[PDB]
Amino acid sequence: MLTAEEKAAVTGFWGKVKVDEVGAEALGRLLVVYPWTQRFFEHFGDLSSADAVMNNAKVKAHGKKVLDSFSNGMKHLDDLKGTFAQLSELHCDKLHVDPENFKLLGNVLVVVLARHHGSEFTPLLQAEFQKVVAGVANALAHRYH
Amino acid sequence: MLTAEEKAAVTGFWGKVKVDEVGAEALGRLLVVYPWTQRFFEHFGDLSSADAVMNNAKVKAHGKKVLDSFSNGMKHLDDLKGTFAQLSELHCDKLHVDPENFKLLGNVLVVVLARHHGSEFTPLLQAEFQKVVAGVANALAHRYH
Amino acid sequence: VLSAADKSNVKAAWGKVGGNAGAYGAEALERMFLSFPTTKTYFPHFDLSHGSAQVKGHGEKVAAALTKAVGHLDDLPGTLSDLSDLHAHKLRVDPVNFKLLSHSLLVTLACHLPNDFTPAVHASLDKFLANVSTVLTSKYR
Amino acid sequence: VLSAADKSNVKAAWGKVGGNAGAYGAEALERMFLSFPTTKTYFPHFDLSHGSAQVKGHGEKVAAALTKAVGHLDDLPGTLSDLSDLHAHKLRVDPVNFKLLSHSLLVTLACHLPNDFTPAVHASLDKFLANVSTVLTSKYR
Ligand code: HEM
Ligand code: HEM
Ligand code: HEM
Ligand code: HEM
Repeated sequence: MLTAEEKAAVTGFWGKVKVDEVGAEALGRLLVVYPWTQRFFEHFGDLSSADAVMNNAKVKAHGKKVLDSFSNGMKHLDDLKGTFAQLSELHCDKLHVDPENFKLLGNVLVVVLARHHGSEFTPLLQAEFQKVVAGVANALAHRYH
Repeated sequence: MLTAEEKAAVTGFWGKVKVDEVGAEALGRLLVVYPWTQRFFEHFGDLSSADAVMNNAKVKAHGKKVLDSFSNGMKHLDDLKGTFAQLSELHCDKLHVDPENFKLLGNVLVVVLARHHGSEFTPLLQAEFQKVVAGVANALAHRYH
Repeated sequence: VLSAADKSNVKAAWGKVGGNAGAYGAEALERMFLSFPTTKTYFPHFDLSHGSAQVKGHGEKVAAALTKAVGHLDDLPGTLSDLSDLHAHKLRVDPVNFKLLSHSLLVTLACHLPNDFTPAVHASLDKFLANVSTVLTSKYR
Repeated sequence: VLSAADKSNVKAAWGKVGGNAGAYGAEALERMFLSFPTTKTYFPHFDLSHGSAQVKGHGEKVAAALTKAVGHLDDLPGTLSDLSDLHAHKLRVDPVNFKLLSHSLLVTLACHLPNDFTPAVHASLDKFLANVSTVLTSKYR
């Protein structure tokens, strides 16, 4: 994964991340901004506007959950793959979410991280976090092969 | 990845595969069909028109060169990380090629074989190539990740 | 946006597809689903065994669909739109899939027209199908 | 095409962008070279090292076009059309990168304009760039 000096950077930084609320807004931000995504989330309720989504209570709790996986992936960078085993099965082989979309969410996450933390999330941090989401793109993708 | 019936199916086929002209046609094709691939093949000569690189000698020659290196791994479908370790390297740190183009030439090769083989190259058949081309691809992309 | 060669290529090729289209669109999909399984969730209704006249009657209006688009090459924006909205607003089809269909369609023309599938053709038709996909996404709302 | 609501939403957000167009240009520029190293290859003659003369020129020339785009949205086909000639025949940029700058911007806005960067706005800058991007890649096809 990452030069252990690099790890200490993605790590020292998650320390100050309010995973909860990033979580809500991430999934929302994705749902609003990559409409097709919705389709997999249509048991959630009404997602017909911005507000619909950003407000919807389901979106919110399903987001705390989806940063948890990260907050969690973070603990175990060195073997993302393994740590992700199950979720990787869940998405691929009975949800059937094309892996392009682990990226998209990957990225939106970044975008929400940059909003939360300003120019404090420098590009040297971000260059890091973008592997972290590239890698969490990689573990969730696996069972496609 | 590759069931007992799969791992053979392909190589009983591959056996009848004219490995040599395919690559030269495959190649000009990535090149004719997808102009932005020409940046890396600058120093190759006239490419300015399909004819050019449908008859360009280095193309012709790098076509096969690739295929061998392809068709060797066709015979190695267990360890591709391995077979393609320092091809993955040349293509990442050196040539610096965006992983998608793998998947391009990939597909493209599949079209090649499916011109050379007609009705004979069934939906069964290629469905199996799909995850070889794609197989070979994450291999070539490893020494980024 | 295209050429004149291009259009003259799409055409001839698709005239040498001709009355096959329906039987080819057919094939298109079978390869598609069979190669990239995740295209089968867009059809939970479908019988997906070889032949299923569900499949067959579909490969058609895809081919009737395209035949319409080959015809109106000089303006795909308009003639298609009706189809675009559906494939997005309704269906909500992760744009990624049209890459997987184009390719299938070709591989399908690929063994059905070798002494026809010269580079420039493969360059034109792909290129064509690019615009078709890039219409059926035009409405990314 | 872009919904009226979006159109309005850029102008605002990029209105904010203000006299800062070409700092944010150099900032998206540089977030992209690190988080996507590959993309450096296209910019060989540079001295990429932080805050480098020439990146800052690119910083601004880019962001100035974007600006000119934010001008006439109804015709992005045309007011960028010169750049589509360059970016594809002279440079030949692999499309993938276009997203990567896109993404680069999206962030950079957020780093500096949290409060304007609402979701319906983020949705918007994007639909704008995805827009932008295609224009810049018309000629591959
Ligand atoms: C890297 C990104 C993702 C991570 C880390 C992730 C992780 C998770 C987690 C922790 C759960 C809950 C486990 C459970 O309830 O069984 C879940 C469920 C789910 N995920 Fe994601 N997921 C990701 C991306 C996606 C994407 C992109 C989609 C759709 C495009 C998606 C669709 C779903 C659905 C439909 C469920 C179940 C919803 C439900 O139970 O009501 N996931 N995923
Ligand atoms: C699809 C599977 C691919 C295979 C099997 C493959 C294989 C190879 C091989 C075997 C070599 C020769 C190694 C040597 O120098 O001794 C090579 C070099 C090279 N590869 Fe590929 N490669 C693939 C994909 C690509 C793609 C997609 C591109 C760009 C679009 C690319 C660009 C190049 C270039 C520019 C060279 C150096 C040739 C020269 O000296 O001009 N490769 N590759
Ligand atoms: C080459 C581009 C495509 C064309 C020309 C096309 C054409 C059409 C047409 C005309 C219809 C409905 C009309 C009728 O039944 O009378 C339709 C329906 C549909 N298409 Fe395709 N489509 C394309 C791409 C795709 C792709 C890539 C997918 C997913 C992989 C897809 C999945 C569907 C679905 C889920 C429906 C509605 C289900 C139904 O008919 O019962 N389409 N398409
Ligand atoms: C938002 C997308 C982009 C915009 C708005 C944009 C804007 C511009 C403009 C207006 C120019 C010309 C300035 C001049 O005439 O000297 C330029 C030059 C150039 N662009 Fe882009 N660009 C974009 C994306 C990209 C990307 C992603 C790459 C590659 C990663 C790229 C590669 C280049 C190169 C190599 C030059 C030549 C500069 C030189 O060598 O002097 N462009 N860009």
